[PDB]
Amino acid sequence: TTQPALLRLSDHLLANYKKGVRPVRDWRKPTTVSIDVIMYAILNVDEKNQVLTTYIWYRQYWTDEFLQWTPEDFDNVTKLSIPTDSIWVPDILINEFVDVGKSPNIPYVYVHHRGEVQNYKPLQLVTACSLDIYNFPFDVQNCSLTFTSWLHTIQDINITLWRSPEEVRSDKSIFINQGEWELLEVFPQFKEFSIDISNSYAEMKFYVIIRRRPLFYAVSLLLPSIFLMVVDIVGFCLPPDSGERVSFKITLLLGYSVFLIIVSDTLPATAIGTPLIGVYFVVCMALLVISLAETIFIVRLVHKQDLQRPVPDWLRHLVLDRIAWILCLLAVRGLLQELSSIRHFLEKRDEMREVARDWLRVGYVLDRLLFRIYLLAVLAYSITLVTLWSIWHYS
Amino acid sequence: TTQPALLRLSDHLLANYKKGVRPVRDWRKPTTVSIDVIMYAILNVDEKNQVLTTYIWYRQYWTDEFLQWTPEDFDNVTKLSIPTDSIWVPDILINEFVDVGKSPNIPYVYVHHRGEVQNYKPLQLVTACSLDIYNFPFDVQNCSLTFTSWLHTIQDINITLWRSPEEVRSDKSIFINQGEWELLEVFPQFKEFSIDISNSYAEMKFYVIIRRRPLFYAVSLLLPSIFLMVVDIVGFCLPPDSGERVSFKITLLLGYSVFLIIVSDTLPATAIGTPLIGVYFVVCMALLVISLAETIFIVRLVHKQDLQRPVPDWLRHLVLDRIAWILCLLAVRGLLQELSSIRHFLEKRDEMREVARDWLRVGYVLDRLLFRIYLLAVLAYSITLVTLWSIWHYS
Amino acid sequence: TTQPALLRLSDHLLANYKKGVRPVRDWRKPTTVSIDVIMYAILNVDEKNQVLTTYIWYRQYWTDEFLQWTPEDFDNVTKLSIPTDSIWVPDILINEFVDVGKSPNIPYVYVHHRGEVQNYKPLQLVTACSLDIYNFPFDVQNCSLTFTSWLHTIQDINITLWRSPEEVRSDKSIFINQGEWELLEVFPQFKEFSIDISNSYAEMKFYVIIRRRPLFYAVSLLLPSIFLMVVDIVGFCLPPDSGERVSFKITLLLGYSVFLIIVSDTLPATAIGTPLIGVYFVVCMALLVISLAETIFIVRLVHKQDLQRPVPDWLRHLVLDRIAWILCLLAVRGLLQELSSIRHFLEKRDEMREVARDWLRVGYVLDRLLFRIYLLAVLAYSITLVTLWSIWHYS
Amino acid sequence: TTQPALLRLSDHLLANYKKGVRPVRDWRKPTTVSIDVIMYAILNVDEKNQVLTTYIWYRQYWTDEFLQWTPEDFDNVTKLSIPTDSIWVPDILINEFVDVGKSPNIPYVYVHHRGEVQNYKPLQLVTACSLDIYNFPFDVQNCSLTFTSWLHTIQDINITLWRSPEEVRSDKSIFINQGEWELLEVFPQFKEFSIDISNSYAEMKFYVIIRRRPLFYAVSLLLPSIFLMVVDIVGFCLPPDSGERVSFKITLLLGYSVFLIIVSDTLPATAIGTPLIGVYFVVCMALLVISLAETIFIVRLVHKQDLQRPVPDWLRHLVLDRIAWILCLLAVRGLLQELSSIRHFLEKRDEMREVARDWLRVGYVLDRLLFRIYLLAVLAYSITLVTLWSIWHYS
Amino acid sequence: TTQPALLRLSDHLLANYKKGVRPVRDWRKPTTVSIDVIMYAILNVDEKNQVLTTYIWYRQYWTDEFLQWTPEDFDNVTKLSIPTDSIWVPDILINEFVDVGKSPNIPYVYVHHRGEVQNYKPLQLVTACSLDIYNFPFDVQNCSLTFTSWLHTIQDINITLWRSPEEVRSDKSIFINQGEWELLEVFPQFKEFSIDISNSYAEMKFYVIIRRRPLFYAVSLLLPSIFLMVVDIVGFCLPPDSGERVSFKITLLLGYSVFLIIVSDTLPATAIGTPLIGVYFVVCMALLVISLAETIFIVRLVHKQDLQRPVPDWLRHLVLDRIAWILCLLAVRGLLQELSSIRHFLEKRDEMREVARDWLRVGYVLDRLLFRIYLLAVLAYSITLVTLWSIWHYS
Ligand SMILES: *[C@@H]1O[C@H](CO)[C@@H](O)[C@H](O)[C@H]1NC(C)=O
Ligand SMILES: *[C@@H]1O[C@H](CO)[C@@H](O)[C@H](O)[C@H]1NC(C)=O
Ligand SMILES: *[C@@H]1O[C@H](CO)[C@@H](O)[C@H](O)[C@H]1NC(C)=O
Ligand SMILES: *[C@@H]1O[C@H](CO)[C@@H](O)[C@H](O)[C@H]1NC(C)=O
Ligand SMILES: *[C@@H]1O[C@H](CO)[C@@H](O)[C@H](O)[C@H]1NC(C)=O
Repeated sequence: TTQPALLRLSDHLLANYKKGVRPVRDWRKPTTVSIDVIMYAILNVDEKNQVLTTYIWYRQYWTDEFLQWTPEDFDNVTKLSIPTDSIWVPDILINEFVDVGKSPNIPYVYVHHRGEVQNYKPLQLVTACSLDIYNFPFDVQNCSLTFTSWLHTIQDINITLWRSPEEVRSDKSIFINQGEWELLEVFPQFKEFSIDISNSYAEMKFYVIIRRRPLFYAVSLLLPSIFLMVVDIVGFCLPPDSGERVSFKITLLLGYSVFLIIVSDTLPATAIGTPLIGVYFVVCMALLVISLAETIFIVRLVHKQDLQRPVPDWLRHLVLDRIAWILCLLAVRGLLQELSSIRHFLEKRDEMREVARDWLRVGYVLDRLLFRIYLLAVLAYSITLVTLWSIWHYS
Repeated sequence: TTQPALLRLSDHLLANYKKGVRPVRDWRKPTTVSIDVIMYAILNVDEKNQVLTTYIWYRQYWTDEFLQWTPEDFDNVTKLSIPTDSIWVPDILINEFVDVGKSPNIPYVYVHHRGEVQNYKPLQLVTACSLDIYNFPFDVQNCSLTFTSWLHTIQDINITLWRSPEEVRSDKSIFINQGEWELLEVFPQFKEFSIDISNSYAEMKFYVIIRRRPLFYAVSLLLPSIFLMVVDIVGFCLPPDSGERVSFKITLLLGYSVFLIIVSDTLPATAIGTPLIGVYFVVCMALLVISLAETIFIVRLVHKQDLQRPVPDWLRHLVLDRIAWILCLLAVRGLLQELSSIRHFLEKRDEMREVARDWLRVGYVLDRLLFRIYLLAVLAYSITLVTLWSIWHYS
Repeated sequence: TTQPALLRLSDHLLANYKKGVRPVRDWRKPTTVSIDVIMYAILNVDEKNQVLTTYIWYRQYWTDEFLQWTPEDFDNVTKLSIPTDSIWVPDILINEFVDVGKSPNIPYVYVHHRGEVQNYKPLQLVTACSLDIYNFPFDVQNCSLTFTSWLHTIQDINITLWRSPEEVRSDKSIFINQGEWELLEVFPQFKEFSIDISNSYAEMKFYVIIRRRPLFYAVSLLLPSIFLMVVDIVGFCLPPDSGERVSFKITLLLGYSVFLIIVSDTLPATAIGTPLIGVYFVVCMALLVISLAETIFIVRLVHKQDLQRPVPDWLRHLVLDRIAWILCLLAVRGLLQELSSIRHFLEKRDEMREVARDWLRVGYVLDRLLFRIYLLAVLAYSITLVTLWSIWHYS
Repeated sequence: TTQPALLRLSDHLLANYKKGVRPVRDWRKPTTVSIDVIMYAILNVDEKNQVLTTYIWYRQYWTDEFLQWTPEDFDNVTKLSIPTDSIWVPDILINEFVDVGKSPNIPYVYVHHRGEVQNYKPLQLVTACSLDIYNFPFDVQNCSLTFTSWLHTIQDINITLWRSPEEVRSDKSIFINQGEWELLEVFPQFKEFSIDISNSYAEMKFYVIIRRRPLFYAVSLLLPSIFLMVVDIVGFCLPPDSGERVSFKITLLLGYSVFLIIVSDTLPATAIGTPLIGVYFVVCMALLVISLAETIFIVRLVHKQDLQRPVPDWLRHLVLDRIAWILCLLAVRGLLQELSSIRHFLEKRDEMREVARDWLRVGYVLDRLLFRIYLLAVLAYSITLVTLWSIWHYS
Repeated sequence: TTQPALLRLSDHLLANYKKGVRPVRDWRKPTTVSIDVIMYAILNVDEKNQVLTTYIWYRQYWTDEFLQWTPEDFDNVTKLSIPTDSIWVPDILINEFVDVGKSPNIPYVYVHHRGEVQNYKPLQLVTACSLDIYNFPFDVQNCSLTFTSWLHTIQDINITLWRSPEEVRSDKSIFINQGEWELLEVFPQFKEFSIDISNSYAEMKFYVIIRRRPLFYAVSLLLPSIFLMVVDIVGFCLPPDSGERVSFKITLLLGYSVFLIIVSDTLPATAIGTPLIGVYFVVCMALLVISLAETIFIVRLVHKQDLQRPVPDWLRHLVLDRIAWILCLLAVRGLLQELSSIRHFLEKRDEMREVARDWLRVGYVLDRLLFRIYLLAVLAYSITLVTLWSIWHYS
């Protein structure tokens, strides 16, 4: 006729059409829907709430048996666009959502002459998947997205795949590499789900496996620790009898304590998780306690409290074994008694000074030996940590 | 006829159908709705606002007397799917909500040939239930969800249970165990509610009882306290006459004060609640005050202010009772007077030195005794705390 | 007829019915709406924004002159349920709202045979009312909720009360007592409001008077202050010539300064408000300044700078009035000159030592007197504060 | 007729009425809309985002040429209420909005017999206006709200004023005075806006001028500064040779540095703004640096390093000009040589003591002079600041 | 006819009009849409989320072949306004959005007699574009906005430009210059996009290039660093044997450490980014470590531990090369032996004092030399930094 073809085709197709009925001529034949998903970015990964926010492009197609026409008529039209609200649409959802998707509405769909109906839409998904932070900097996380019909059983709707699963898992075409997380793979799988023995449903589960870039957090956590390790080393270099060594040690301990306290609230959030970063912190913690205890012991040994002479049993071997063995390095009577009083006073003063000499020397030797032992221990621990990092990196 | 069965059945059912009228042939017969709920996860538990955010799967069914047909006709169809907006739907809500549920819309329901109508939907519930944190790490919380019709009375709508209450309370089939909270049970109950003496309503109350995992918070709260207890012990080991003991004690007190101040804002929020964690903090608080007072007293006794000799009454028993009892461990006259001047000066200097000797020894003995007493007290308190934790754990 | 009664009654009532017209046969007769409100909980009280978030159950009724029928017909039906969107509904709002209510939609209302139309709905109200925190822990707050028609004047719609105002103000049936705030009363009042001399409106103002529970904040604010008051007392007990007293005082002052700085941002928010808690803080502030000034003065008096002897005018009464009055407590010539040199040197050394004696004793006496005065002042201030708290509590 | 008048009038008016067409008989005549706005409260002023959140009551009117009727008919009805969605409504918006208004929908409007159509609605406006904080405590801010038609040009719609601009700017009838900001005026203006040379539009710009109450922030910023100024004064009162003066000064500097650091993030947010509060802080900053430098210089001059005698050139005038000028205030030979050894030793010791005497006295005099100079400088600065505050206050 | 023209024109145009069909007489001819965008403000730039929030004014036009009429009829009307929902509207979106735009709805569009249809609307865009902070204060950022049809291919819809691209990039007519960011340019480009080899699409990409104002952050980051550099200088001026130098250095180090820790969380957020501000911080970090090490070494050399005399090999050149070379600056026997005892004691005391003399002088000379070297190094570093800033500024 003289009417435009795209008008009369739509008039013929949409005439006496019911959108509330499943478009099958036989009710015993299920409606097959084929879907696929392409990842766009990882918006957010919240560990304290275990919430994954992501952006996907999702397209699906199915067959409508009431939307067929002869191509020879209506001016050779193979396909056209039809409003979404005027046709039947399956209710495909995800079981893992926790927030309603704030996605825009697409008001048009393709309709072909064979009954093929296709739908494209973006989806902002806020789902909940379990997150493990046992190795927090180097964690690899899998999350599940389960597409299924919320109401219809497997006797009415199953879900298939638009493309082969081999090429779906290795698309990575439009993913945003810049960010905190890096996508590894998206593995699809089909399953039959049934809580009851009564009804059965068909589900398509996508396992999204992603990895976290550790470049920033590793250095941001390791730099101040080794930095104050060096500061502690120059604190050891100090003399023990100055008296400010204890204040220096407690000031450094306060600084690192407040640093770790205000750091440990940000990254750690999982109740069941226990990262080895805490083990590293506890080891450093203990090394600082040993340092403080050694400093206190040396200060107590060096300090003067009118103490007695060094007891010989240790002394006859201690000074000997730290050189070339381990560390290579009438009026006259009254006048005489009167002057003897001052002589005795100065003699006992000199004896006290000599005792202080010997105790100070012993304390210095012990401080040197303990400093050497601590330095060797720190070097060994640093070597172990760096070789563990290397054996991770080489893989 | 030649028309498809699923089309003509829907046309016959939805013809001259009013969705604004209760579907009963007799107005004196109430409409019975049977509901059930399955828990999916505990999204959030806010104590400062007393807000519970949870995710449930809720399904209900009822009977429609205007949606019946003969199975022999319309090609043997026992049941079909009908749009939700084209039929009457009861207004079942929860009295405890504080935020509108951001749940998606399910546009289809099942309709059977006997008038059976079923509805499935997910619900994100943000309700308000009282929370008690008297024993915060080991708290067990019950919350109430009251499903009822907001307008219709018991003469029109009651609520029943789809399944037996015995199997409802022990489902736990799809609950997410990973998280902060662990679900214990969901007990259902039916009640008649009436504020006025005028109208009566039927309500279904679900008591959700859940438990909190204490593994993280307990250690995160107990570790720094005992850690600085050890640091305080090495502070006690110090000599009292060094002069830096008071600075060390006040620095440790400042550190633990700022730590507790910046910790006590996060977890404690309830105005009426008073956890025993505060009691533990106050006991440690007092133990630190006793420690500081003992240190100040020892410093005051040890310090030199040109004080007099130790008064004998205490001295004749104090030094004796701390060994093997408790702690086992002319020109000539002018010259003579001139030299006697220096002799007297040095004699009084030696007397001052001896007095300082004796006072220092007394202070050292007292410091040792108080250190022993403090150590025994700390060990006893630690034993009591650990045995209380054990008697909780064994239950 | 054979048609079901609930169907034909609705068909007769809703036939040729216009929902956009006020349902009055005479346009000169205003439509009377009777409303009432029941409080459920106090969700939030924000002082920095002066925002009150609350939850109410609100029900209203009016008369529709186009919804009447004979009870004898339609099978003895006195009342039924009708969709809300198919009938005229007045636009009753609150003038004080600042956020749109996120309340669910109730799609049904009661309709009686006399034209009685009733509506029930919950309302989450986010309004703005002035808050005064002059006595912040013990504040009693009134807020206003003004229900009125936004467009219709008093010639069309007034608002009445469903129940007597005597029983409305003392309902408190479903209020949640657990929380931060406690409800006292809800007083209703009717008023005529008119900005212009042109149009007049009818308004129903509910004054909600509530009270705040002070059990938590009072102790949480008073505990650390008195705690460090005790710590300051043990700091006073210290000797003045030790040299670490000034460091102790400034460390305590820094601790309380940082504590008050990080506390004063949370609770105080009102610009015009000035709580007496700030007055208490300022008084403690000044007492600490007096303490520091006394410590500095005593240290300056005690310290040795090769100063001269104590000037007699004060000394002849100062030491006397602090005991039993207030505080009860040739070769020979060369040799002689040579030895006289040492004699003079030791004599002047002894004179310096005696001067240091006397100045130290004077400083100790002054320190004791000032410590007694400070202790009496603190005890008096504590007595005044506790008796003020008691005279508030007894009321 | 016997039909109710309010029903038949609405039936006659709404019959064959098109709401999608501008209601003019001649297309060349523009439609005039008269609007006005009344301010209710200032909800929020965000400086870091430059966002103004406010609440207004907005009413407008226009003329509809298809809604006229004879008053003599339909029972003397001059005006009625009509649903908003059934009539044409102009699209008047604000160009400055950044967030969609969360305002409720008013479903009724007045219609008069002359075609007068009136509309009332509340509006929660979240707009963006430039904020200047050059004088942050005493800033007066103007913001612009531009009402205009988003699509229609000036050939179709202009905007006029309901009332005279003289009485609009001085309404202030329902404004909430309690809060942070105080409203000064609302000045209206009419303008023609055109980006292109093609189309022209009519706009109504309201300039809202408001003022900020400075009572809280001024005292909250000035109190701790002067407080620690007093504490610094008592620090100056200390002796210079005690050795704890440097620690006191650095502790006070650390306290004020951390205070200013944790304060400067809250109020200052504008990148281009530079308040004079920063100038005050920098001046105090420098005064503290001068204080620390003076303390270090005095400590260096006073300290003992076995230094030599005070060089006479300064000494002969320095001590003189600070009193009453500025500051008013054989065997015998062996024995003789042997004793001469001790005599020389004690003589050189006495010489060192005398040199220390003189250097200590010089340091004390210099410290007193610098303390006087610093006190005079602080008093002058305080006088200047208080007289600047007074000359602002008197205006 | 006597009917109003604007009514009958709309009746003729909207009669039997289908809004669900593409308005083309021939299905082989694509529909061309011409769009343009004008920037209004940069609302937000979030680096941790890489989110750009902006406000644009967007207008588009196309041709409708079913909306044509003869101008001679309907009273000379060239154009009119038509509701948006009654006509076909293309689905043009942006691929980069992450949040649904909260923009208001414009319910009217222009329709001309030639089929020209125009649409104007504001858009609040929340998109995701990569942000690089390698030079954070002086960063220039490009972001992409890709307008395309979400469903229709290039065989149905392409996108053109309303204006020439030369004048689009340099509009900057209504942009808000006040703020954090400054707009540089908006470059448009047309592209054909196709993931598959199957379908092709037309896209219009706008590259928005903007710049950040560095005036605030630069000074706010450089001021405290140089400030405490000056404080460190006055710390160097101190004597080394006082004993409080180490405490001063560690207090300053603690202050700058806590400052940098609480600053480094705000601005730095990108994982892959590494600003040179961190390099500046690390250089200052190292300079402070060198300062502390020098102070510790000088303190260790100066301190007295009853050490021996200065070993001559260094001493014979060290003191010489730092002046005018680099730094210009019977009874008798018993009595004799008795007195010889005191003579020997005082001789050895004098020898110890002389040794302490020499070691103190050597330490003072070394401290002066290291202070000079450190001052020269700091001056050189400051010169390098200021000349780098100058060579950036001149460009
Ligand atoms: C739906 O598809 C699955 C595999 O994709 C298949 O196993 C199942 O049999 C299909 N459903 C029916 C009813 O055949
Ligand atoms: C509704 O059910 C309850 C128990 O589920 C029952 O007690 C009540 O009688 C029922 N309602 C009516 C009107 O019978
Ligand atoms: C509406 O009610 C008030 C009191 O509730 C009454 O004073 C007023 O007269 C009533 N309105 C009319 C038009 O009578
Ligand atoms: C609209 O009003 C303005 C002043 O309010 C006037 O200048 C303008 O001419 C009016 N529009 C027309 C088309 O006359
Ligand atoms: C759409 O426009 C582009 C350039 O704007 C042009 O290259 C393309 O050919 C056009 N589409 C068709 C179908 O011609």
